[PDB]
Amino acid sequence: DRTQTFIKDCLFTKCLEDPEKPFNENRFQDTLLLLPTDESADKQLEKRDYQRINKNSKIALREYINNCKKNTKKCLKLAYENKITDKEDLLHYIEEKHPTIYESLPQYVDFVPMYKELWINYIKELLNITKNLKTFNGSLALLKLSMADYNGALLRVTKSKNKTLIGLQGIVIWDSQKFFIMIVKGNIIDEIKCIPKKGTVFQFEIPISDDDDSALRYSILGDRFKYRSVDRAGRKFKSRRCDDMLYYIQN
Amino acid sequence: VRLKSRYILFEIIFPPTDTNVEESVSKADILLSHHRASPADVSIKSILQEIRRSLSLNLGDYGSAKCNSLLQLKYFSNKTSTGIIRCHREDCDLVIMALMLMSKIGDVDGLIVNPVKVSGTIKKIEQFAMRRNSKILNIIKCSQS
Amino acid sequence: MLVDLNVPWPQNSYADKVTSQAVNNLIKTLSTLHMLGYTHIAINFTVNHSEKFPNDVKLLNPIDIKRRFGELMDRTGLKLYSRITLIIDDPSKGQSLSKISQAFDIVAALPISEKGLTLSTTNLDIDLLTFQYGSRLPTFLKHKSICSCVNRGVKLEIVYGYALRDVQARRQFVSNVRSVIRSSRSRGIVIGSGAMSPLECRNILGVTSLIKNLGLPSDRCSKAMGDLASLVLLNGRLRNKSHKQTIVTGGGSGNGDDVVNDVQGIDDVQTIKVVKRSMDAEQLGHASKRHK
Amino acid sequence: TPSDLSESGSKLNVDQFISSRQFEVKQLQLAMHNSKAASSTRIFQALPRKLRRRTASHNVRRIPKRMRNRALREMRKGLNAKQLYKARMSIKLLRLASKSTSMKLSMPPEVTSSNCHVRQKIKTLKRMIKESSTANPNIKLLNNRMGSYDCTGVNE
Amino acid sequence: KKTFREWQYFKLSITSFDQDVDDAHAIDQMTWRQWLNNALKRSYGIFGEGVEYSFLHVDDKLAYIRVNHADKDTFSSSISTYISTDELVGSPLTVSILQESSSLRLLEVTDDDRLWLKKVMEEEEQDCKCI
Amino acid sequence: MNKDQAEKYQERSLRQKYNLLHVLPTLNSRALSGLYYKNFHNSVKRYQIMLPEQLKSGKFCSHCGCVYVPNGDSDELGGESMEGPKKCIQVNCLNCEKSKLFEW
RNA sequence: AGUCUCCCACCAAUUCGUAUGCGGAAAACGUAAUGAGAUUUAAAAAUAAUUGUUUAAAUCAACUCAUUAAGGAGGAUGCCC
RNA sequence: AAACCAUAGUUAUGACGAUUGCUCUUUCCCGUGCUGGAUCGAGUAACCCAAUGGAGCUUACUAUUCUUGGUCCAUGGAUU
Ligand SMILES: [Mg+2]
Ligand SMILES: [Zn+2]
Repeated sequence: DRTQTFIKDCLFTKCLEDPEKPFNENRFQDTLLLLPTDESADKQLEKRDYQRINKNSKIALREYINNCKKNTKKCLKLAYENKITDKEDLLHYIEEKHPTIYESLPQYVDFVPMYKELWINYIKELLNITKNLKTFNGSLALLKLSMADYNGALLRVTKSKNKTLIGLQGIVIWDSQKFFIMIVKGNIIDEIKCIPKKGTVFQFEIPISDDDDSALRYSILGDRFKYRSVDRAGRKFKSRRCDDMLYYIQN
Repeated sequence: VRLKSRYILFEIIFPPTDTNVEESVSKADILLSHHRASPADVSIKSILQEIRRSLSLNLGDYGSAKCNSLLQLKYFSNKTSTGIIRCHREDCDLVIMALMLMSKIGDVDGLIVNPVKVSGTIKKIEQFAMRRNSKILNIIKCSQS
Repeated sequence: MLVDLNVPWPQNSYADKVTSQAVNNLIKTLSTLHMLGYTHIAINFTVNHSEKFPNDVKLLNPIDIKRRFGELMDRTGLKLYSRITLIIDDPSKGQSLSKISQAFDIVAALPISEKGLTLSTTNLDIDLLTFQYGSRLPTFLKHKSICSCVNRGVKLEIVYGYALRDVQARRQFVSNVRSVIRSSRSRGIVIGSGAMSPLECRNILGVTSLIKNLGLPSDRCSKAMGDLASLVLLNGRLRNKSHKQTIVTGGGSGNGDDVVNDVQGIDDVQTIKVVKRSMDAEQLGHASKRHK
Repeated sequence: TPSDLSESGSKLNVDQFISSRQFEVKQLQLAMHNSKAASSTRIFQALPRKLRRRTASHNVRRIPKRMRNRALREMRKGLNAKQLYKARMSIKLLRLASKSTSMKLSMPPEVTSSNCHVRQKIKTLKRMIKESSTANPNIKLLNNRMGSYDCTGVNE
Repeated sequence: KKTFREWQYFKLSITSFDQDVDDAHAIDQMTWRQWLNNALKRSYGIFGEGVEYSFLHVDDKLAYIRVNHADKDTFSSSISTYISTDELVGSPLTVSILQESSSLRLLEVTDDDRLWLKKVMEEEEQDCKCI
Repeated sequence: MNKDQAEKYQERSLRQKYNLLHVLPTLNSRALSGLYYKNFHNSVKRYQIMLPEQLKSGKFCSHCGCVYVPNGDSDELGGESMEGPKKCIQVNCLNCEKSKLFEW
């Protein structure tokens, strides 16, 4: 195949100005294609039931949040007007004098002992917290915690972009996708706390009191807590930029 | 974002340094006595080495290092003594000053380097060279009378 | 805050044994760096990729930060990190980075070829991309590759400490640095000093003057040495210490105990942090109201 | 033959296509140019940007979703005035889905005009339209075949 | 209605890390000038040597050099590059730029050399603005 | 992740979810009941393991998601009324006012 | 900038003779009212183009899909009156 | 053998000087205030660059690395 190539080279030296380019940039196709370019019933029932339960639970959670947000304001204003500082006084007062408004307010005194211990036992048995601490594995424990469930957990905001969100402790009731739901207590504060996750740092401490008084210092990062696997593994991860964490080093 | 190049056109002119011989005063006579010819010992690597030596001797170390990154002689022939050197747009003035500060060749003495046209494209350089060559013939034809 | 990430170690292959004079010169240069002023220093350990890597873990890191550097840091007042540069030329089969990346903190690369450069930019999980400023560049660096790599992670490193070595090396150093700055769009640039003795060290103003003479502005130089250095340290610290940026074993209560800052507290043979109980459920939530 | 068969289709080979026909090309070039055939320069000039056009795609087209949905409606499925327009649009959509290639490519598989029985529907709806009491000699009678009448308003 | 930059001050200091050699060997004012000329000639050609500069308040490894605003970069880049070798001491010398000032307001000690320099440049600043 | 330690983690997570689905709020708060019910079911769907029909029949509510419970730990009752047939057997609750009836 | 789409000759018609929410020559084009949806879905994921992150998954906001043909006349309701 | 044609046209859009305007901070004044005036300064950015023309869509931009308008059943403080 020398002669016909030379002939088409002489053919290109008439039209084109540099005849040897189409062969080097591979612009002369040797081939050109000529072709037109070319037990089910219960399953349905349970799927409908689950969809309905989800759609109802969402509205129920929204209405519960709204009711709590209104009741905190109302009770706090009534307490400020009522010449009352202590919580044990305001609680009993609104008990005797405001029957209905008391059925909606929550009781953190019972929210602590059930949730905290049932979460601590589960995490202790999951991370294999033993009387001895010579049987640990850091990377595997980190993988487990990334896979672990954090419903009913105590978390503290230690660092945040906002200077006011830091230092808040609370037990969560539901894990959303953008906001974080907890409950905090004070002398008269019973605020349901909705805190943003974009730009905040959390931490959770596990008590260990075999013989000495020790605790594990763990922490999570909300910014990258949204793209984690849930309850299992085997998900393709992507390096994002690892650049929007300047607030961590700044302060 | 985009590599900006700038070519410089330079010419070698030999002044008639001879006080024992009287000269004719006109346009084409001095044009011919200044554009006589270049010597045989003339090349591209011999002019590039000379200009590199001159640049390193006049500017210095960093002054030669910054210009010697894209310092090349693209087209030059000894028949007419016109050459086109490629350089950057940042160090173009330094290359022009080095061409001005060119003292002499290692074997040939008494010559001047004249920068004529500088631009960022070779097509306009060739067009200006053709225009200058056409203009040169006019005074020659007029003086041959 | 000033960070120097390219302090070379007097050793290239594991067959070498470092004498006391070299570690004493390193002690002297660390004291010199602390005298004028510095905040973070990460020493480098260069090794080649082709030869076999020892099948050990407790023998892969010949730095011993705790024994000698831990003995001098209480008098010095700064922290040290271990870094390794993988000089890769051809895609050989010897590749066990899953151990070296976990044993070390920061992993960099020094490619010589184009295929090695492409594979290290795409597939190799590294932190910094260093070029041989002593030798010539492999080929013409493109813009899109460097920009996509900066957006994806790994940035380029400029070593101004090499220009103090020889006389003919400065020309190639400048010719490489200008091309790197032009092709990287002046975004992912981290500057380091590759000096083996305290005789070739400079002040921050000298570095600023040299870089601004090279072509990069001074404010961008300060920005890249202040925040881009801390971020590239945090990346290499969190990708190893923590998981893939989901759970961190370090808890910052105030402003001094950070995963990159707190180095003596966080255990390294494991990843636990034994701290006394400071968070119970009976304390008031509001930190302004919570008083001890 | 310069072309070949394949499992996919019928392909053409350029090599033999021009190698077999060389003397014909030489005769054509000598018939076009007589004095410049022996020379070797650039004869043909570049295309002016004004005459230059752009390249389209190799697909046919993409149908809108509304027309496709209405075609699906009609295919799967005294009269009031709106039921006249409904039947007219129904026959129009059937004719479209019959002729249109984009609509056919947007139609669902296992659906053809024979199974949908387009012809009987067309006949029934045309019977409805002819029952719709058309007044043709009230519309007007024109002069030619292509629509061209006079729009002249006297004192208005 | 603006200000013309006459020159810029540069706080230099020879910093060699050997006290055993520093206390033994002495450094005078001609050494500084010789080192500057050698640095200029080794890093640059005549371009670097033609830099205008004087000496003010020479001390033990402390000196104040005024350099024009036009070649401040050329000065500060050659200062941070060169390292003395076999000039006057067997131990190499290098200079570290302490700070820079463009308004004569700088703080070292309670001496009056700065004061008489300021006197001269006061009677010259008013003179240059008036003329 | 090792398979032997992954199986154990699976059973532990299932146990923890079912335990949190019990004590105070999943009984009282219908919102949290539905939420933790949805979470447990999304967790058992990801493992693709069949669930026991014996409990799946009368497991929870379909309107809110509370345990169907009539009247060591005194707690709240889930179902307030459970009539006879009266035409056909049905069950009602307190958390909401809907009732679910099954035919013999 | 981008491997996205389309116009840049006509065709009383084998030539998308398409009166189909509105504008538009076309657009793998802009926007408006209502209802619903989340690998348990019409379809996005943890067995044509583009984007480092790449819709949502308390409420809002954002994406996708499913309906509403142009003009004139009569009755009822609501507002200034 | 040409159809050769751009109020940029084939990867050219260079070198500095001067003036006005904008952001915050430094101070003064009348009458709190004013698209108020006057100095002492800094900044005028980032994304990126045409190669025949127009429209639609998507994707990169604006942290002491110029700006502007509005919203938020986001939190932080104060009054009712
Ligand atoms: Mg382009
Ligand atoms: Zn219910």
